[PDB]
Amino acid sequence: NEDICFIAGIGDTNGYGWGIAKELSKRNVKIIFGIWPPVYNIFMKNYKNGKFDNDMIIDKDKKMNILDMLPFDASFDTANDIDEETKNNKRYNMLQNYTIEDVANLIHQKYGKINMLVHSLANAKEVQKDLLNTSRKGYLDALSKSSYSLISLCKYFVNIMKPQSSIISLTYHASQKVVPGYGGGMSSAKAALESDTRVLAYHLGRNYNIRINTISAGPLKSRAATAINKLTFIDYAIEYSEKYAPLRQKLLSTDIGSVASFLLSRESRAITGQTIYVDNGLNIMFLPD
Amino acid sequence: NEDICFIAGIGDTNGYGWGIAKELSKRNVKIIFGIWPPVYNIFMKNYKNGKFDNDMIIDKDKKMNILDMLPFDASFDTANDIDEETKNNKRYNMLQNYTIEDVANLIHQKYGKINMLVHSLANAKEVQKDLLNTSRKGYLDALSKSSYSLISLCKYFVNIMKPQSSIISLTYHASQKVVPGYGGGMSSAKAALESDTRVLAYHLGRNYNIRINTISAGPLKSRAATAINKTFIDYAIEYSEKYAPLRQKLLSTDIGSVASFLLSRESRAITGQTIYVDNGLNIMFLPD
Amino acid sequence: NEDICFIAGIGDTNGYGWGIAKELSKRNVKIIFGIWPPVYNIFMKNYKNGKFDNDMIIDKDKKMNILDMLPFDASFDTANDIDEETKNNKRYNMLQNYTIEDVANLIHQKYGKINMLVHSLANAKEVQKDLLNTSRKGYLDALSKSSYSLISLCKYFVNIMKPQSSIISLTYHASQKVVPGYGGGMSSAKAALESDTRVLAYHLGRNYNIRINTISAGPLKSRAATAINKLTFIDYAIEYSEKYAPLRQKLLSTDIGSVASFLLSRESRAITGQTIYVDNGLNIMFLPD
Amino acid sequence: NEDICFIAGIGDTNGYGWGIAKELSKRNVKIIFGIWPPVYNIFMKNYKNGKFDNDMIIDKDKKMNILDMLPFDASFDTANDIDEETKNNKRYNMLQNYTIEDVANLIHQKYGKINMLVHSLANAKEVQKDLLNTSRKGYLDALSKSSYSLISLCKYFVNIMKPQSSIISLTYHASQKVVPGYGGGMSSAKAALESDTRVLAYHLGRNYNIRINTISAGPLKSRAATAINKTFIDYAIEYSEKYAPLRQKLLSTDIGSVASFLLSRESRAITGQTIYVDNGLNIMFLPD
Ligand SMILES: NC(=O)c1ccc[n+]([C@@H]2O[C@H](COP(=O)([O-])OP(=O)(O)OC[C@H]3O[C@@H](n4cnc5c(N)ncnc54)[C@H](O)[C@@H]3O)[C@@H](O)[C@H]2O)c1
Ligand SMILES: NC(=O)c1ccc[n+]([C@@H]2O[C@H](COP(=O)([O-])OP(=O)(O)OC[C@H]3O[C@@H](n4cnc5c(N)ncnc54)[C@H](O)[C@@H]3O)[C@@H](O)[C@H]2O)c1
Ligand SMILES: NC(=O)c1ccc[n+]([C@@H]2O[C@H](COP(=O)([O-])OP(=O)(O)OC[C@H]3O[C@@H](n4cnc5c(N)ncnc54)[C@H](O)[C@@H]3O)[C@@H](O)[C@H]2O)c1
Ligand SMILES: NC(=O)c1ccc[n+]([C@@H]2O[C@H](COP(=O)([O-])OP(=O)(O)OC[C@H]3O[C@@H](n4cnc5c(N)ncnc54)[C@H](O)[C@@H]3O)[C@@H](O)[C@H]2O)c1
Ligand SMILES: Oc1cc(CCl)ccc1Oc1ccc(Cl)cc1Cl
Ligand SMILES: Oc1cc(CCl)ccc1Oc1ccc(Cl)cc1Cl
Ligand SMILES: Oc1cc(CCl)ccc1Oc1ccc(Cl)cc1Cl
Ligand SMILES: Oc1cc(CCl)ccc1Oc1ccc(Cl)cc1Cl
Repeated sequence: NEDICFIAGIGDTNGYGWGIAKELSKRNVKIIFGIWPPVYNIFMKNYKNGKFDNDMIIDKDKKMNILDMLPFDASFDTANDIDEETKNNKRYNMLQNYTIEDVANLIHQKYGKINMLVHSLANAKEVQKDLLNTSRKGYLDALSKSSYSLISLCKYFVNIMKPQSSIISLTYHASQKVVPGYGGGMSSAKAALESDTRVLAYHLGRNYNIRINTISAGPLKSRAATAINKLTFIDYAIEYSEKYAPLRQKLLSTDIGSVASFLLSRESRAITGQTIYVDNGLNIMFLPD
Repeated sequence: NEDICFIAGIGDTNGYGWGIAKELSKRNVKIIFGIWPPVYNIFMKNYKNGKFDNDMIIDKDKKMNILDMLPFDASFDTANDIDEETKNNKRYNMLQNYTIEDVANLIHQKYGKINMLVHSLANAKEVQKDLLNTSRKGYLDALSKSSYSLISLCKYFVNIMKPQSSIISLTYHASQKVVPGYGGGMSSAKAALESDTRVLAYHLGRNYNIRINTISAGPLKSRAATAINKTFIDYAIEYSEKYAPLRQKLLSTDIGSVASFLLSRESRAITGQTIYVDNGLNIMFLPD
Repeated sequence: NEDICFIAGIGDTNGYGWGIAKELSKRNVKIIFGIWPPVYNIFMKNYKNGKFDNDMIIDKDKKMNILDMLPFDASFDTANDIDEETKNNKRYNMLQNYTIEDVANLIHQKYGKINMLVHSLANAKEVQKDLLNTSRKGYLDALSKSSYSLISLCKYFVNIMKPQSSIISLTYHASQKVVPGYGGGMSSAKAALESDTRVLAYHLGRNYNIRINTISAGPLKSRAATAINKLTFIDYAIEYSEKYAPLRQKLLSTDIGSVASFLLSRESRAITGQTIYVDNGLNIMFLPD
Repeated sequence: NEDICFIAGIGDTNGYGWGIAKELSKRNVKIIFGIWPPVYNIFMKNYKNGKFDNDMIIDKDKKMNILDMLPFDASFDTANDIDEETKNNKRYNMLQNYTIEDVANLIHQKYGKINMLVHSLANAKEVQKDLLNTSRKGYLDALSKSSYSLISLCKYFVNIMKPQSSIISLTYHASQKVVPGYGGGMSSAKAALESDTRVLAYHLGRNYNIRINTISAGPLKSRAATAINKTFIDYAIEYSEKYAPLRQKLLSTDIGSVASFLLSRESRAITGQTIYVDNGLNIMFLPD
């Protein structure tokens, strides 16, 4: 009764955020979507015109229930951080309460305390460039949006969460092993996110009795994954994974969703600070056959 | 759905095996216990006498359903492998079909194909000596009983398992970081088990679509734990409860619920992994 | 003959930069110091007034030879990055050619190509705050100065280095395991630096035949280490290390120096992308005695 | 300074043992070879006949100085441990004092205390089977000969070593990541060796101030390498030279110079570590 989850980073039904929502919905968790303002209106219109109705089907006797859909920009910690230009930008100007602190405030006012938090977002202006050719601005952009955003979400949401709550994010193995193509400091940001997950596990665990983990997911053809193409990257990764992983089956977003759902529930009470691989075991291989 | 799990390594209700059994029971999984022969009759006697009745309560509605309880010795792959001294032992002489292969055949003959396998056992005759003073015989005993036994279990059990079945074992972080009193080559055996888990994941995944993972548990005051010296387990528990990120008592069923998840279809995309279930203790460097 | 090493991050004789210089000097490597402008003048005056003469003694029949001492600020990639305020700041206004590109240009013009590069610097405005209380600005500051600086040094110095050159930086185990007190996103920056070391190893190795590694050093009572005190941290770490490390001896900066010197020489030709622990084995322990 | 190193595991000049010997020789370290008895006489014969003369050249001025060459079997801890079948073997019958303890005593009696120890040997009778089809006897053989042998070497050699001495062994990344043809429990043995290296580092560091590390080498076309199947070693080398960050031929002396550094006082603050000497291949995820 009243498991409520905020999922930060959903833009359509093709990413891991949607897979996580669907699996949580199956367990009767109420879902709140945090949607980045550049794609918020297109998301809502698609939703309203029933474009997602097929994608919301679960048991065939069961359909996803979404409690709310909120504009959310993980770039901004508080209203005071929003630069005048963004505030007046065409896509932002008609939206309110979209900073990290404001969304936490909003959620709490509307629904009270929550017990489940999902960071399912990343961004990097220079993802198309190799690390060596990444500018300082681009690298800091990657760390700001992909890594720091997790820390800030935690700082503001822990006030609206019950003890024994659970927090997950999503990472990629390029943090630990070299993946050519994963540029722009994205590798660096995932390494930071994985290390920050431990440090946060310590603070949140001791001061709040809240857990935090990260899922290192295998390749999924999401909207963001396609934007790694330069001049494709995700097709190569998928093909390589389906060919060489211990488990040669197609990796689904709901495969990640059911792990997320376990880590968010009380069943994972003794697990915290961990990077959990959900990648058909690809990470354990050294040399291909 | 008619799931069956063989749990190898139950001697009483104070260890991880029991906790795993309880949590699986919540999911209506049928449970079969593999019990080490030296403690088989005492176990059956305590069970008959009702000593375990309270430990078997799953909640208001439910009692643990235990399908069967069989003698099982991981020292022996097949009937041919038992020596005369064991053949002649008081405790073994009155039992049979307790080698790894015999138990696979016996389960398959009685109940058919299973789909869940749990390795929750270890042994090391020189556990109380430090690695440097461990003999070759002692070291190889630790590896034989604590590591090779997992390979052999897999080798014989795959024949009686369904596709998409799942397997787990238990390990300890002494494989990766030094724990002074974890002697007798137990640290070595755990290191080998964690690596074996990967290699097996490759073979079982490609050839049978079967998953295997290992749970690295924090300290639990079980029978075997009380055998280690610095008492060791009392120190480990106090340290964990003082310094772990989550300052709560680690329960066998905390491991049980993770095991149950790893053994279900929910974790279909996870294989070859060491999953830490230790209140986050493994992430700490410097005690604060 | 003409092994030349640029050591970026030396402010006095109490840190690892000095230890590395001393060990390299023992192998007749010519040393160039890159000195942060806020402490450059005080460094030079101390040096001139012979305050370091004791510290430069090697064999007792041998004294360190320093080829040059250059103002260096790893915050700035090129002259064009320097903000008007810094340029006119009291401590910067009389200094020139101190950006990463300008120092590379300068070194090359003056001495030709070099074959050894040391990143021995870190910085974080909010090191005194726990990760959870670190602001976005502070976290980005830590990543900018401690992590990105390595990438930029590489990008500009690879043009002035010979094939088969070697590059090292210094890291700390807080990247992998939680160390309370190592705040301000310093942990996050070290995690990034260690992951960037791999990615760079790949690019530099393939395109230039240049190696790069990082040394994860144990605790040393350097000037920066003392600035971690809040309201001390380094005294605790030293005491803990001397008590519980497999090797219970005092960790010296020249202990790190002799490893650095090995990794910079041709003897380590087949080692790249690695994090090498020089910490009396402390990292291998789980529970104290 | 009068340094002496025992190198256990030299059979010819094509392996890592020889490379380590050569590089140490550059530093004027006196070298003692431990040679597996089945290949001892053939080795001595090739040496006498000058087959190794060119491989022994250190440069313009220097030839490798080899202090002694002794039969050494890591299967056996003491004289008591040899079975009748080995006692009776053609190759062994004409040799003696080749158990681990006997060799420590023999070296100490002839040359005094040493300060450097190299473990450069492995064996696994079922290397050509995959882990899942490896027998208990085969698995334990791999662990006995490839892992326990390091512990035993340390146990017997510490008595004859100086304080601040240093010890190294060789491992392979198959302990950490799956390499399909690395069978017979060799992956398990390497996992145990890397963990054992840590535990030993604790014991030897606190008790004797002695260091121990392990070098994880990339592929070298040695005698033993040619025993593995997918040829395996030909594939590994081609893959490494194509995908490693450094695209250069890995030489035994590339491992040698790192070994020499780890065995010197230069690395006094390094212990219990796995050091990768593989042209950076281990850092790659996806072949590009
Ligand atoms: N797709 C893969 O193959 C893959 C593999 C490993 C990890 N991941 C991780 O999973 C997570 C989700 O990625 P995805 O693959 O589902 O792609 P996706 O496009 O479905 O998810 C990215 C979402 O984040 C949102 N977003 C971007 N910047 C934001 C900001 N500042 N504030 C709020 N929202 C913002 C975007 O609108 C987008 O909807 C990412 O962290 C990614 O690194 C993905
Ligand atoms: N207890 C802890 O603190 C702890 C921490 C980490 C990991 N573990 C692991 O969890 C597993 C379960 O142990 P536990 O802690 O529940 O103690 P336990 O005594 O409850 O379980 C060990 C069981 O293994 C059985 N066994 C021993 N030798 C056997 C053989 N040759 N064949 C068959 N069975 C044999 C014993 O009868 C015993 O019941 C072990 O593998 C242990 O390494 C335990
Ligand atoms: N001291 C330790 O215990 C310890 C342990 C592990 C790692 N390290 C690492 O070793 C490295 C050196 O630290 P240290 O301990 O020798 O302290 P230190 O003060 O001797 O070294 C830091 C130096 O970097 C310089 N610096 C700071 N910002 C700079 C910039 N933007 N451009 C150029 N130079 C700048 C400072 O002037 C200072 O001299 C750091 O990377 C640190 O993280 C230190
Ligand atoms: N060759 C490679 O590609 C490679 C890669 C990584 C690690 N390694 C490791 O390097 C080490 C050296 O092997 P190598 O590659 O030089 O091959 P090698 O054949 O040159 O060395 C192995 C030696 O071990 C000896 N040996 C075998 N059983 C023995 C016993 N019971 N007692 C004493 N000696 C015994 C053999 O006589 C042989 O000379 C091995 O431990 C191996 O695991 C090799
Ligand atoms: O992390 C990712 C890892 C993979 C490996 Cl298959 C594919 C997509 C990913 O997600 C992103 C990658 C880059 C950027 Cl800029 C944003 C995002 Cl959400
Ligand atoms: O693996 C273990 C780790 C700990 C750390 Cl708390 C405690 C108990 C353990 O289990 C055993 C330990 C030694 C032996 Cl001989 C058998 C077993 Cl079942
Ligand atoms: O990295 C470090 C690790 C330790 C652990 Cl003993 C001590 C000092 C360190 O160096 C710094 C720490 C913080 C900041 Cl702001 C700058 C620097 Cl140079
Ligand atoms: O460890 C090894 C790893 C590789 C990967 Cl290139 C090649 C050779 C190796 O050495 C052995 C391998 C198997 C056996 Cl039975 C003995 C030895 Cl000495």
